[PDB]
Amino acid sequence: AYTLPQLPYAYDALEPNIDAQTMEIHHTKHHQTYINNVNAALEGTEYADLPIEELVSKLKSLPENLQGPVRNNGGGHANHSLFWTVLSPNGGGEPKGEVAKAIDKDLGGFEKFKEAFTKAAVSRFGSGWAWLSVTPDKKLVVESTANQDSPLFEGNTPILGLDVWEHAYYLKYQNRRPEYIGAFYNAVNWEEVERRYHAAI
Amino acid sequence: AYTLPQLPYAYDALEPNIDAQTMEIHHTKHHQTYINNVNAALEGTEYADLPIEELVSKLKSLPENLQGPVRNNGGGHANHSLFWTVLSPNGGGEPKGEVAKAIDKDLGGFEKFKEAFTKAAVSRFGSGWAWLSVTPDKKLVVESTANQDSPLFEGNTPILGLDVWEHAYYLKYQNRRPEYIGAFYNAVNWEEVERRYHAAI
Ligand SMILES: [Mn+2]
Ligand SMILES: [Mn+2]
Repeated sequence: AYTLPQLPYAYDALEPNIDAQTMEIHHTKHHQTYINNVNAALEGTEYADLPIEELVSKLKSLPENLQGPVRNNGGGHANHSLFWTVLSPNGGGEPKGEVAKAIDKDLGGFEKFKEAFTKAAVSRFGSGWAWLSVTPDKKLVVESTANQDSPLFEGNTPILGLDVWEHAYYLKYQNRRPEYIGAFYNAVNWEEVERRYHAAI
Repeated sequence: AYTLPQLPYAYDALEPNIDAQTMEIHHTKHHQTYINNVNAALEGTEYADLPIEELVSKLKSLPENLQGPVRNNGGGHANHSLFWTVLSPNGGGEPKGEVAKAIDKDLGGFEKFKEAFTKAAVSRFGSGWAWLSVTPDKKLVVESTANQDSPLFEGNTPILGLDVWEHAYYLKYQNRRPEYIGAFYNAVNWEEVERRYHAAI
């Protein structure tokens, strides 16, 4: 019974970092499709009324005939829902508050985090995501996942994510993913990232 | 070392099925990069003077440090080299010769083959390829692979392939991968596919 969340901003609010056409297609076409696909698979089951984050966390405990649809399409839903919120037309800059202090203590500083985040995003071959996550031991880790796999079913709570599927950047950047990653930094909503960190802890 | 093969046709020869801009970017940027990367990984090794298909076939026997680069970038080189040859500005229609008879005997007919090929191409979640391949027992199979994985290192010989990485279709088709798959049928060079079948025997 999931529905498409409204973006916190207009489709063209992230220019010149992300083009308006991509934001609209990514939202109304790609994200909608994940939501429709997981809704059809969950219909008539006892798992149809769970929050998306809880469902994806319990992936391995689901029946065999549901794991495929939930991993890919439920994964797509949770990941893109998070993605839209950690971007902002007034984003960029450096983190502050406790996420800054956690980045300093856990990852060795903002400059080291970006080095690791960029490497993870560049090194993901094929479709996937780069993540900053909170572990069960309440520490930050940088990681990447394939396709729509989410750190949620690995026990981690992602607080920042970058979509590196080619549909997220090909219209404006074509093959130049490093350039796209550089633009992502200019749009990161660190106030939202701080919010998610407080909740994960 | 490997070098970028010239296309058998102009960059706009496949219109209206594949756009000229994509053909140029796909060839001169994406394929070139695979070639550059696998050449760098092979430099100074005992594998630097092998045909790419032989190299990719022997993937599982390569040293650990070479398996990643050859799988992804050598796979990328082999897959795209095949791809360019099985497209044609005068393609489409139905297969003929020995591959046609094999499609009837092994796959149940051209209509059944397209049904299976389309399903494999549509259902490949993330980046990948849809394939018509010849098995070690010399029969036809429809299959799909992830990223640049090639049926070659699983013992199969691909004779026809469709790239369903989003970079292969997003500029013209955006999210409409089914539309792209339908157009691909119009551009297939079945004369080349027959040659590849005969060579696989
Ligand atoms: Mn996406
Ligand atoms: Mn390609």
